[PDB]
Amino acid sequence: DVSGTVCLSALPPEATDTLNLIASDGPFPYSQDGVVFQNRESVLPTQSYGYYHEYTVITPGARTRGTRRIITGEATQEDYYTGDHYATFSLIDKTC
Repeated sequence: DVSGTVCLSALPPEATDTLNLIASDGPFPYSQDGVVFQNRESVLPTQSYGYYHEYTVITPGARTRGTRRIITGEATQEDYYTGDHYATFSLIDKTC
């Protein structure tokens, strides 16, 4: 399931950074940025492998990549945020 919608302004500022980098094809901070998201628990709508790509949203103070990600879908109209490494997602509204 997708847990409603979230304004980009309501996300950490690092989420804006991630979206800017997604649009410019990098530079990405982590080697895994851009990898296909498998959606292996079917939390997001079912799509063929390659539909979804994942990108780290840097967590300040973290040692690892932390649990924040943006998952992109079709074109630039279907970006999801997860704060909990894929347990839940919300559709991002980049206009607010």
